Amino acid sequence: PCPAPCACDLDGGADCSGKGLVTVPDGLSVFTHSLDLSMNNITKLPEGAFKGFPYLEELRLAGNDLSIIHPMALSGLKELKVLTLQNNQLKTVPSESLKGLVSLQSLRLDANHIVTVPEDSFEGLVQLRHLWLDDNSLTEVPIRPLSNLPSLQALTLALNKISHIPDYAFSNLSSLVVLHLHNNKIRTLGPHCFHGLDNLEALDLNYNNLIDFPDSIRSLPNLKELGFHSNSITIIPDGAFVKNPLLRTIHLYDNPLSFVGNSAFQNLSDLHFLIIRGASNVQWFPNLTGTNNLESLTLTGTKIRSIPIKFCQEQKMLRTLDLSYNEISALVGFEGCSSLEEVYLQNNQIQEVQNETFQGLAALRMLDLSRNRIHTIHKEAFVTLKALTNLDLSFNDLTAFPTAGLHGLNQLKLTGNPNFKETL
Amino acid sequence: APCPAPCACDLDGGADCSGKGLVTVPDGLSVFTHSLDLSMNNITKLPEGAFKGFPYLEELRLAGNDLSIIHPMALSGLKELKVLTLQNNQLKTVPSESLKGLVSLQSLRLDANHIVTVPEDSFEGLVQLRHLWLDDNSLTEVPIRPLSNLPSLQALTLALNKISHIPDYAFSNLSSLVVLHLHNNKIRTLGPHCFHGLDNLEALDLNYNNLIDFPDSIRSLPNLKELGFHSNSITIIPDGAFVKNPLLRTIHLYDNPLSFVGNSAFQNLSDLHFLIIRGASNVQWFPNLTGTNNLESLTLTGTKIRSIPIKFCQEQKMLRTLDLSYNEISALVGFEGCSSLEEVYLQNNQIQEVQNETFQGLAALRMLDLSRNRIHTIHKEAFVTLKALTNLDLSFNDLTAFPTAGLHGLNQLKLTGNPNFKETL
Ligand SMILES: *[C@@H]1O[C@H](CO)[C@@H](O)[C@H](O)[C@H]1NC(C)=O
Ligand SMILES: *[C@@H]1O[C@H](CO)[C@@H](O)[C@H](O)[C@H]1NC(C)=O
Repeated sequence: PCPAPCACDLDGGADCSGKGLVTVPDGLSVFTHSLDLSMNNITKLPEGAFKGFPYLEELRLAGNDLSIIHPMALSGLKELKVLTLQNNQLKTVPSESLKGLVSLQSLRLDANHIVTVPEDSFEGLVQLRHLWLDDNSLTEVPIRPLSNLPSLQALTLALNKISHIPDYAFSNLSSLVVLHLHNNKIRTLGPHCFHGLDNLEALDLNYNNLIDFPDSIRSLPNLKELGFHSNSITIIPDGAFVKNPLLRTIHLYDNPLSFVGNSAFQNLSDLHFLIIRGASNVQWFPNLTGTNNLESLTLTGTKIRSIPIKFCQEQKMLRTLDLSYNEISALVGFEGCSSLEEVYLQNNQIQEVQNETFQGLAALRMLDLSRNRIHTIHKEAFVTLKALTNLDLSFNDLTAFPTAGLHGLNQLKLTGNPNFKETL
Repeated sequence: APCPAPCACDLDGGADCSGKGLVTVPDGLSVFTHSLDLSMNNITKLPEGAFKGFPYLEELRLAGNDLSIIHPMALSGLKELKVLTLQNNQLKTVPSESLKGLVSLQSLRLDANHIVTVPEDSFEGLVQLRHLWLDDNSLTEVPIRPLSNLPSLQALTLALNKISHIPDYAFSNLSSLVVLHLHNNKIRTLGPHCFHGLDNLEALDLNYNNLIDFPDSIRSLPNLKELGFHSNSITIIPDGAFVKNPLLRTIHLYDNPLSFVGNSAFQNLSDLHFLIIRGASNVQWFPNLTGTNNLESLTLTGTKIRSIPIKFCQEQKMLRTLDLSYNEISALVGFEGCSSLEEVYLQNNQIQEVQNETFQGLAALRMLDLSRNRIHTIHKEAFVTLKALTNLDLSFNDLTAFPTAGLHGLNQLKLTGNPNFKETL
């Protein structure tokens, strides 16, 4: 049942993987469930080389030298649910060969040289779920080929050369939950580029060339997760997220944000993770109601001097807080947000700290106060903080080191303080 | 496609009718249904040919109904059906007549039911059958004759039943069987030839049984890879125990009242990577591991063993985790030879000191537990050389002072319960 080079398993899978083979091995069982041809030298495929396998559900050609594929090279697989073509030499989408894989739920064309997509690509695949186009030479989003995929739940166009996303490019994919555009060249988004996708919960625009805020996302009522980081965006309007009330996670960092509406982050009750970094010119804080449910907050690279009392009355969910690398000169009491396990205050201008500031925080393992100006610390401040394995006081102006308990902590960094008494 | 009201139908012909409290098969279900999930409904019984109008039905899930008995003609339609799950029902007996003609069936779940009896014609034609779940039932014997009807079976669970005796040649006709689960039975006796015929068997589970003797029957198992006999009554592991199973990789013996282990018992296994022995109260000596050099995890606990053989770390270069806790060990031979060690558990022994060279050289070693010993002295520089050490447990020993060298980068260093004089001051 199993020809020499391959190996055949319990469930009817046959691994010809990594055999240095130029052609489909002959002698394989016709009851083969799965076939793995990955990592071989197969340069080309002949007519119907898979026709003798009627039951074959999964076909892995990943990582071969395959350049072109005869239109009929797969005919006999109407039961095929998954086809992995990744890491091969394809300069184009094998449109004709994909005619009549009518059962196909997974198509990986990612990591090829693909420049062009023939207009009729993916015409019959009505069952397709996952389409991987990424890591290719794609110059534009293939509107026609994607109009044939009403079942698609997930798509990656990432790591291509795309510069612009036309209006209604995704218009026919209503089942789509996940759209990945990251690491393209995109400079321009049509106002209607995202129209039609009312099920999309996840959008990746990261590592692109964007400049305006992408208000196209107003077409996305189901949006949960949004990345726009590493772009050129200069402005986050108030009204930015108004039409996306379900957002849990926003990644905005690595943009030259010169401006952020104070209220841009208002009224997001599902928002658990908010990351803002390296916004150089942005001078100030968020309004942040009705967002009380925030889990992790990162705000760094700015001018803010301080934080409101309401902050820890209203956020009872907050676990990690990264305020580092700001201009902050002062600190409110943190007792309120009881869920705090991590607080990073380092590289600010803060001068002093009191007792109750860190009072009643049970779960806090990590506190980084390092690289500040702090000239003194009250003796009873850290008495209350357990779980604490890491306290970084290093690189301040302080002349005397507090306790306790600093006893039993795994790390206490006191380095770089001008401690006059110890020098003696 | 015509999906009826309780159901949710997909694009491939699946129909999920589960959890809607149905007492009979829904009408209006497509004739092209490939998969039908009827699980978690209230169906008590089902009539003849209920599935007759599903010519293409591949999978049928009846699990989690009240199902009591079934009309011998209820499954008549289905020659395409490859998977059938009846588990979690009231079946008092294996429905042998209902299963006649299911010629495509690869998976049969009769598990989690009340079955007392398996008729002799049971599974008569299922020559495509792969997985058979008879576990969690009332069976008092292994169904020899039904099982002879299953030349293709790769996996069998008789587990969680009342079987007390396995006669010779019981499994004799399953020559495709790779996996045999007998765990949680009452088995006190195994006929010498009870495993004859299973030459493809890679895994045997005898755990949680009544065995007084080592199971010499495994001599029928040339391809055995994994063997559990844990939680039995075996007091002794004989010489040549595994001499017919040279391919063994994993053996689990723990929770047996072992007083003695043969000198050649664990010898000559070149494929053995995992050996677990725990709670052998009267074993006084480290087993002889001559010829077994490829050990990866070794666990030897609960014994009177007072020392470790000098040859040990000379021979095991693959050893990664070593659990020696809960013995009588009073002195440590050098672990230096065991170069792959990432984890060492010595807690709850008699140990007194650790010297400079005990642990010297183990560059991969993250976890060291020396707690609950007698240790009064640790050479300074003893944990020098351990670049990977993240966990050091020195607690509940006699140390008056502690070494600091090599000890700063640790995520966890536990000193509790030692008598440190300087720090009481
Ligand atoms: C271990 O077994 C070998 C081979 O039987 C033998 O040479 C050696 O003495 C044994 N070690 C003991 C009995 O401690
Ligand atoms: C202990 O062993 C280390 C590593 O081999 C060595 O550098 C050190 O000098 C030894 N110390 C003593 C006192 O033998």
